[PDB]
Amino acid sequence: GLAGRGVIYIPKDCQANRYLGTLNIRDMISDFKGVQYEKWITAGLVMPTFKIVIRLPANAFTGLTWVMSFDAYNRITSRITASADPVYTLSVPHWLIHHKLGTFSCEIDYGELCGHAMWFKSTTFESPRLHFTCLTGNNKELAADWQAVVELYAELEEATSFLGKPTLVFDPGVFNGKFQFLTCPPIFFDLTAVTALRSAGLTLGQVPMVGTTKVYNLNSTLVSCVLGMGGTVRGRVHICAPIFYSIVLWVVSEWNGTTMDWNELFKYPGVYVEEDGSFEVKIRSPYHRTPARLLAGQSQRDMSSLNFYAIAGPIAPSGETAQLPIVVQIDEIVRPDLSLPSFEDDYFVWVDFSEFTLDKEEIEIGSRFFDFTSNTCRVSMGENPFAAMIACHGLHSGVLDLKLQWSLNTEFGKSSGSVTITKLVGDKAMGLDGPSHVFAIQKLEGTTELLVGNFAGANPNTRFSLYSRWMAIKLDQAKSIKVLRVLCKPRPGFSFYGRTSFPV
Amino acid sequence: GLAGRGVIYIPKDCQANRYLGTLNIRDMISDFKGVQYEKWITAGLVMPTFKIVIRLPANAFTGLTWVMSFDAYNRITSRITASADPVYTLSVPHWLIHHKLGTFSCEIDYGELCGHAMWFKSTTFESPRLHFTCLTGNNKELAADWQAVVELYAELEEATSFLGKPTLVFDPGVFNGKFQFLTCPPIFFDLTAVTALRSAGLTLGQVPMVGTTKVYNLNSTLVSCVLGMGGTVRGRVHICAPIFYSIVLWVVSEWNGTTMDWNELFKYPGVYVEEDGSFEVKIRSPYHRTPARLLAGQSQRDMSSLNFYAIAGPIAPSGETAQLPIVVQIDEIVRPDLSLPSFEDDYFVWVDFSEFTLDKEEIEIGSRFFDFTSNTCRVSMGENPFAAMIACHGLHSGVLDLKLQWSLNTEFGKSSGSVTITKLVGDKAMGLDGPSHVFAIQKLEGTTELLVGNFAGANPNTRFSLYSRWMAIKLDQAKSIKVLRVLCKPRPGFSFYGRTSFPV
Amino acid sequence: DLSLPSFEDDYFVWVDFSEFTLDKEEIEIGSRFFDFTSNTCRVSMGENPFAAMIACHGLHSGVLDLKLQWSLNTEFGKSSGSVTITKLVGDKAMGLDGPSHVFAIQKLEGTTELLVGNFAGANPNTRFSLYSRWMAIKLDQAKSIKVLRVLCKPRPGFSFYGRTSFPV
Repeated sequence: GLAGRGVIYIPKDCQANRYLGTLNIRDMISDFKGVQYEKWITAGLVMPTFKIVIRLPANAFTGLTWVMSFDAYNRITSRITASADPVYTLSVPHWLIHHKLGTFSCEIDYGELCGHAMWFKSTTFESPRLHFTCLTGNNKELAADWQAVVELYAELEEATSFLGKPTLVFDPGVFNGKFQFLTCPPIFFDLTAVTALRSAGLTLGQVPMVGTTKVYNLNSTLVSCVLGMGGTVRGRVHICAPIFYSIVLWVVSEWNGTTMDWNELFKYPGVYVEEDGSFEVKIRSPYHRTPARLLAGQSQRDMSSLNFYAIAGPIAPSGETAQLPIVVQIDEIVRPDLSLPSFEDDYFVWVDFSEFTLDKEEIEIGSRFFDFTSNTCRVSMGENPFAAMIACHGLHSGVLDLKLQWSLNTEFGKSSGSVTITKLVGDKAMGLDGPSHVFAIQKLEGTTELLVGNFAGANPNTRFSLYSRWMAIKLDQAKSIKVLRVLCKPRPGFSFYGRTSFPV
Repeated sequence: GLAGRGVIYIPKDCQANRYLGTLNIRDMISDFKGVQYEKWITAGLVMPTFKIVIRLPANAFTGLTWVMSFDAYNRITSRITASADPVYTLSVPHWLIHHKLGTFSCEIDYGELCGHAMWFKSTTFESPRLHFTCLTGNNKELAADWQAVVELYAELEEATSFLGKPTLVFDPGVFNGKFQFLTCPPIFFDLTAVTALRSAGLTLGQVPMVGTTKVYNLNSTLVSCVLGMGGTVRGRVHICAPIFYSIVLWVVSEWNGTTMDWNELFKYPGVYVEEDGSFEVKIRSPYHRTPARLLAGQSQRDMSSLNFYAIAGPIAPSGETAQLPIVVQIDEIVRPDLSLPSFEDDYFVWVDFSEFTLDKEEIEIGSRFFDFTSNTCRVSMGENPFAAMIACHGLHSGVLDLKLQWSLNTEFGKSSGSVTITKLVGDKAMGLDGPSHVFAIQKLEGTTELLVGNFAGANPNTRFSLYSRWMAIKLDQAKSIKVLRVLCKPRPGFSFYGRTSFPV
Repeated sequence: DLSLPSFEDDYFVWVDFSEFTLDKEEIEIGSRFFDFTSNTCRVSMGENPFAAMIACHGLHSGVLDLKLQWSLNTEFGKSSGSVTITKLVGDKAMGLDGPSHVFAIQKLEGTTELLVGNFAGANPNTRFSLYSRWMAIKLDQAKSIKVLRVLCKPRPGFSFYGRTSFPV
């Protein structure tokens, strides 16, 4: 039944990118309080399937399109409260809300989209939010300020387990070609132009940016798992303007620039788009595939692109001035021609330690896979899809096999000491002794396993304190080491929960 | 499920007649608030079946017995908060709570015991209460103050109708001989006495008193519907003392005094009582029946009584000092020898008006059957079982046939004017005109019907304002009237809801 | 979930006449159910659903049973005269004589039927002139009456035609 509610205020002038507000999902249920809220207190833990309903007067004369963004791990909130770049709002699970369609509804399986069960008395990891932003603005301001109502419907029952089912399990050789929640920021057409071109890059492994901020997300991370891709792009086009705006588009794929000859343009295999609908366009390339990521100094336009040509319009009655926005969603690469996977089932670099200033150095790892920092030596972190996947999920869990390699800074004959791997259960202070391991420095390499997890079952992508196994690397002659490299190779079944994003 | 809760506080010295507290049933549910409370808000109206549970550490060493009294219409609250005489606490539906039995439970069909459905937002008539009082005290104080927990369990669902099913329907010729909630105040035996007698009167139509206060109740009212009764009294006896107290009773019926000869006493048909249990004793009388009520200067002992003779004990270890209490419950008269009904299916006196001081007099009746007052004339109200039944229920509804009779104060030849019966729907100010009726004073009598009820379906036994038909008697030559008598005769199906009591 | 009906199948108040200024008073009813006016006495009209229904339809037709009740203004022993119910077919001038009826004032009550209708079949809610039965109440000692009350009870099948409204 109705479990919780909230209100979004809409400014009489709702421009593209306006932050409209954030609702806190747990507060919606607890402020309402709530037949469902009271069932929750008894259950303790709930893994709801929500129906979210946004009540909203339908109107075809505004052109307004909003985005509801499900931010279960509070990753974009900080960055959108002034203004919400679409790159942020579309980097987490989200839904387009078209004003022409009025009242909106969708399902959120909290087991999938989030991954951990909700505790009645307090937030466990971070507090789950719904963000409401404006993707395409109104063509002219409306008569007055107004509001929309957000409602949560659910039948809460006691959760049997803490963890959901994993959204993703790590596998280098597996990127199907199907996507979810891959929405391109809006493309705009001026009505003061008789024709026009808008390119969308198809180099989908590229990490999106907002100014100097990189926004890592699961989709670009997935694509990066492959060297390149060919095939047909299946997607949907939304025309986000008032009924009295209209346009006709020729949508086609081109390689390295665009032709300047209108007649050549129409000898290509494209499709016409007059209205909201799906489309399929073949990725066009001399190699039949476009590369997954760019090299130094190449552009996305240098490769295969999805080109939107306005061949008639846009038109509108006078005196409208608003641009006509097109929102593109990419659903999958059908009939895919994939390259080799970019990585094999092999080790990859986690971290290099170098330039040691003290002979005694102790690197605490504990039960986490994360970015190191040191005041006493130089840390160089690895960048690879696995690390990105860690960053683009709320929770993860698994086992990493480690290979340690090191070279000497001093003469081999003078060398002494060891790379020691301390393995405990608990912490340095009260822990139990596991398979700790002393590698004489002359071995020049060593191996160990690392449990990434804890008694609860999964790690957040932050610092946390939960009883688990505990690991540390101890150097006693660190100045004799030119470099200590740590490689890892996830054991099968390394699991990720709740897709999200990670701005840096 | 658990719907509401509350706490009663017990003093280390809990003496007979201590008032322990009152819980407000609706507050218990709303303060808890409550999966059931929230279901209630949606239903609007509920007609619950409650399971009441009193949690209570069982103990055989105290002698403590409490009474929970269900006072849905707030009739005894005022009178028990200083001291709670058992006459008040047992005059409404109630339950004995024996300390030796520990945790206590019972069902309350709110449809029967109360009669009207509960409105989520506010009290409709009066606010339903549970009173907790001590019936028999502890033999010696306990070690410390303590508490008991009261719990309401219910599965609230929306009520289809406002009114329950009627507890009682008026019928002069119908008193079965079965009782509910007929509990006699505790009888006490001193342990400083080798034998003893305690009489319980069997003149059950007599109205119980607390000081100068009459406590009208349904049971005595029922018995008054008959001229007398013979047969066998079936009941239960509770011995309300610690396991280390014990007694043996000879229980027998006697007429007009008691025999002084122990040998004669045991030639009577009595029963022995050694412990908690049921009993059957024949009502002994020269006429085989004892009268339902007393005449002037008669005494309850002059008739048939139920006598409790302590023939062995009570005994207790030294140095106990408490008396041993016996609580008697009367369940029915089995194999009943009833007298004629005291009333036939006929009219009875509602009210006499006399001694008018003004020629213009207007008596407003409206839609109620109630006690009149006047500053301008003498009101003499009738006392009969019907009036008592009105007083001993929370709600009632039905139709009364009225006969009006009057005699002249002036000479007949000089007489003028009328007894006018105004009949409206609504009120004097905005009402519609019904079967109003002008009786020329010389008619000397007249008849009319009166609806006792309203749009909601029933009347409380208080002043209330609910749209209904409206009646008034209008005199224009009142000084010419020596007496205006109004008789009434309830039409079949006159209904009463929720048995209760009425102290005056 | 309905309440009781507000009215039962019973009489209700049509009109009270009171405060008579002349001993000779004659109230013409004819064949209509309507609001009375008098220059010589006080008219108090009843308000009930039946009267509203009469007002909220274009035409109506039926039969009303009447109960007349009255109380005296003078001393009973001095009373004389009558409440007379004149019943004609036609009009006062050329009519035929029906069940006219003389109630000695001392009876203090009387009954009669009234046809609400006419040869055409129904009455408008206005004044009209259509041949029908004709009724009048005749007082000869009206100053001796404190109040004359007229109750009516429609016989089954009292009919209304054409729903409408009535602003006042």
